[PDB]
Amino acid sequence: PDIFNRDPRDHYDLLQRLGGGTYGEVFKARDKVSGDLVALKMVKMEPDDDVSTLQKEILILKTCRHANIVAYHGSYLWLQKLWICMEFCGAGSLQDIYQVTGSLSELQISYVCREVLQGLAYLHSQKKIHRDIKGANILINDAGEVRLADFGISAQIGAELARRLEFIGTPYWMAPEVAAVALKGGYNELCDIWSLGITAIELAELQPPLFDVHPLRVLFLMTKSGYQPPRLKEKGKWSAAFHNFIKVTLTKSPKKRPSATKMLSHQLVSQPGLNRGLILDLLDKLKNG
Ligand SMILES: Cc1c(-c2cc3cc(NC(=O)O[C@@H]4CCC[C@H]4C#N)ncc3c(N)c2F)cnc2c1NCCO2
Ligand code: NA
Repeated sequence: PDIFNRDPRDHYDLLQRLGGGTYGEVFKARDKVSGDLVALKMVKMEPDDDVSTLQKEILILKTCRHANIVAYHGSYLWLQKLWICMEFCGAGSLQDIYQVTGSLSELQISYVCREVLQGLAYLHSQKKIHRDIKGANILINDAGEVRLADFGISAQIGAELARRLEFIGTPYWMAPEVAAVALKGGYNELCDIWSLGITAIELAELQPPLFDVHPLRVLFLMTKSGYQPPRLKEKGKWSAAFHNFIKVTLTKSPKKRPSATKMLSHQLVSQPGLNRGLILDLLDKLKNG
């Protein structure tokens, strides 16, 4: 798949770090030959990370023509550092957007949900889990397209697991079911459907439920037996279809939670008037008011 064995600095000038750490090491960069902007994500590579495995995963990323996946433009591999070259989004994430525009309309939220569900459907059909659906991780490109980033690669998933090791502590005395559970980390493909439901509330209310309470307390609230799925705050403002989308996306039991494909036949994401003009409107509002 032609992973270049060259310093990406050869071809690109780094301009600005993106995300303030939440995106790891991602940069807005300018191609030197053309004038074009890109996103360069830098995944640190361990010696253990096999370069052939990588090549398998990258080819998948390269051949993707899905409309709801951030586009792959290439990748470099220089001095134990992999770089992924993607499209750059002036408008950034839906979080960057609503922090200027304010809450999205129901129709805007409905569109974002349809497009993400399409992205999720694609990921899940490749036995991939996003694991981090949220406003911050949904990019709106210059054409008003809604896209998820696909980082289904071993070295990336590897770095997340490095964090989780510091979390779960030393493993040598751990039982195999404790090791298995800790690796998985409870993440299953339907976790993305729950995360989208929270996202829709985030898009509607400018923050996820319980965001005014400390993470530690919330972790305890969440894992109480009686914990209830959150709902939208202001009843009057939203249609029954939105409330329902939320009800069904935010099902507690994963055995009873609907998949991306089933959710694409929900009232909310099937309704007329869902077009990218909704997003273009949002973009004009961001950049003007
Ligand atoms: C979303 C993400 C990205 C990621 C972020 C991107 C951001 C932008 N654009 C951007 O941030 O724009 C500024 C924000 C507003 C002002 C703008 C100025 N300068 N454009 C393209 C991006 C892109 N292709 C990506 F893959 C990289 N790694 C990640 C995650 N999620 C979590 C896991 O790791
Ligand atoms: Na673009």
